[PDB]
Amino acid sequence: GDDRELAILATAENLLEDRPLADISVDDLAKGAGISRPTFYFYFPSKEAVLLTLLDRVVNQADMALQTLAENPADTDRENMWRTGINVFFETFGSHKAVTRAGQAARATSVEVAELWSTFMQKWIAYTAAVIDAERDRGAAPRTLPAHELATALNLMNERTLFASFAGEQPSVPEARVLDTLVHIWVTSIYGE
Amino acid sequence: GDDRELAILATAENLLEDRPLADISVDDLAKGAGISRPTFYFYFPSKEAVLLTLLDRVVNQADMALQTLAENPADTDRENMWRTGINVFFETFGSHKAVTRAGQAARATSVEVAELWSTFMQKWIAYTAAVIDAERDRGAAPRTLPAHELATALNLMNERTLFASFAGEQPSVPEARVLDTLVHIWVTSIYGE
Ligand SMILES: CCCS(=O)(=O)NCc1nc(-c2ccc(C(=O)NCCC(F)(F)F)cc2)cs1
Ligand SMILES: CCCS(=O)(=O)NCc1nc(-c2ccc(C(=O)NCCC(F)(F)F)cc2)cs1
Repeated sequence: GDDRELAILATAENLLEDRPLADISVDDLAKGAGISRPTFYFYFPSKEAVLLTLLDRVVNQADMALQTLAENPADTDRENMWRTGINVFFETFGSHKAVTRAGQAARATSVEVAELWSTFMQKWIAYTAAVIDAERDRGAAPRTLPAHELATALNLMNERTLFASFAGEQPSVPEARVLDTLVHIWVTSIYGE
Repeated sequence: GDDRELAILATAENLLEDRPLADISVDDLAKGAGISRPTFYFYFPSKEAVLLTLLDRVVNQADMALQTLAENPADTDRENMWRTGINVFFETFGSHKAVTRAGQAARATSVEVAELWSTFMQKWIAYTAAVIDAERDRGAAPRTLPAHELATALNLMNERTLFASFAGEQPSVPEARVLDTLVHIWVTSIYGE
């Protein structure tokens, strides 16, 4: 049953909204998805493998949504251009808060996680740099910092700032404030200087 | 022996440069500091308590160094003003890389850690805001974003960007590049828009 893989995926996501990975059992997910402990293993080698797939979909979904924006350029000013771009991440991981949070914590313990995050971060930082450059090229943005070291810092900022907000960490920018907050700093620092 | 408290502090710091907390034993630290396992407990309730004190000194040392800068205003332009300020953190946690790294990882598992970090972050974000405001007041910086939400994002950026660098995480800005990278984004985003 593929239908059964999905039910394990929905169950985990659900159970993570109320408790941490270390507090969810394989039995929880099985019972949850309506199958036995040993049938669970037919789909996944572990619970961590379940978190992994979940993060992968979310990440892949943000990525796929960013491609779409790239291919259909929104007809607007530069400020909004950037805002639409940041919003893929605000919306995408904002609708998957429990997965975001657990997926970030797993980086500390799990190599596939740390490496999945790390690949996409490289990928989105590389895309940020190309756009910054293409902007410097048309004479819209000045040549200040290395475009790649700039992309890097901006992406890491957003990582940490979006996620602290979703968690309501303290301190954090309020979730209703974060988007405008992040866009102001991208835009001033790219066109300024 | 206070001399013995110190030797436990130096030992832990040393052993963290080559391995993680989960790979250091109380015996390691005792033997290391030249005393028995049961004498160790006379100074600290655990190894985590040892990490805690270490982080506390480093954090307190960054804080104390930032006060000093505040009280003796450096006679320079605004760019350098900010650079000197960011550098307290670049220098301070840059000279204590093993403590930084372990201290950040402990946030996930330990409440006193998460709360120590959280207090100072509030404190330094509040100081960033006062200075931004005092600058908006003298007509040097325009009224754009809420000064506090700006400080917040900038501080979280630096957190994540300094620490990824010290770790040589990937991606990261090169340690020789991070300072200028962080100062450009603070300055453009404060005086810009
Ligand atoms: C065709 C023009 C529109 S466009 O291509 O979408 N231009 C705006 C762009 N925005 C980005 C962008 C925007 C935001 C982020 C971002 O928040 N990175 C952090 C990822 C995470 F927060 F950690 F998940 C990364 C890249 C790249 S290009
Ligand atoms: C008297 C004028 C000189 S001044 O007071 O030092 N002005 C410059 C300032 N710089 C700051 C400042 C600079 C940097 C940081 C910072 O990097 N925060 C992150 C802390 C950590 F990276 F996570 F550790 C926080 C605050 C506050 S005020």
